[PDB]
Amino acid sequence: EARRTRKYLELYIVADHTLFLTRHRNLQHTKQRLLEVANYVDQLLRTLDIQVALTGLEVWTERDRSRVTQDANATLWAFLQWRRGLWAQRPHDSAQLLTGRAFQGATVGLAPVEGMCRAESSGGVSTDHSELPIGAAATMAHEIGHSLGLSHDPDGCCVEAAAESGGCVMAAATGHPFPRVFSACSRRQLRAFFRKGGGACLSNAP
Ligand SMILES: *[C@@H]1O[C@H](CO)[C@@H](O[C@@H]2O[C@H](CO)[C@@H](O)[C@H](O)[C@H]2NC(C)=O)[C@H](O)[C@H]1NC(C)=O
Ligand SMILES: [Ca+2]
Ligand SMILES: [Cl-]
Ligand SMILES: [Cl-]
Ligand SMILES: [Zn+2]
Repeated sequence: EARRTRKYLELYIVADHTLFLTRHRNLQHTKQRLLEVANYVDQLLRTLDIQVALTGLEVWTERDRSRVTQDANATLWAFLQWRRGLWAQRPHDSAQLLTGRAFQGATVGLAPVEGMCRAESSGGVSTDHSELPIGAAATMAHEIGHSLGLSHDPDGCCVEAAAESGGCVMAAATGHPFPRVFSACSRRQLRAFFRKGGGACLSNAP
């Protein structure tokens, strides 16, 4: 056999003010939640041969630094414009906002398609919708997938996980049991993405 070259996603994760309020204004426990969610994101992405490197953690304890509203899309781009300033001081590949608020329209997470590594769109927003950390992580990993140009899984894609096991990450539907692996279809799409020049910033080992 042969060894595949690993990829690394330098991740910066942010907890908005509402999530902080939800965690009873406990800074330590809010940070712990972000770390646990990142941990599950790492587990999921590893099935794509991508390892997570947590660049930074940030909790908006007194005020949101970017406007977070019921509008997932508005919230996303407001966060992405804020991410630019942050990137200059603390470089990272992708910034992810975890919010305690719910979005209008049944939306649970959102990110720009194929924006991985781009200064203007390499990030995403996810709601911490489940008591379980893996819930938000699955949502965040799904959006990172979209960021990497991955589409939702077609008809018979995802054989490496059944219903009770949570299925695959790029499934069109979300809910418990949550997914822990990306389908083979997703893995092929990712290798094509890299080969074609996408996600150039995931090459350096932190
Ligand atoms: C999500 O929100 C952004 C920002 O409001 C939308 O982007 C704007 O799109 C319009 C029309 O395409 C342009 O005139 C603006 O210049 C864009 N603003 C930018 C680039 O920041 C985007 O279309 C929205 N996505 C939706 C609702 O699907
Ligand atoms: Ca990098
Ligand atoms: Cl290839
Ligand atoms: Cl080629
Ligand atoms: Zn999707």
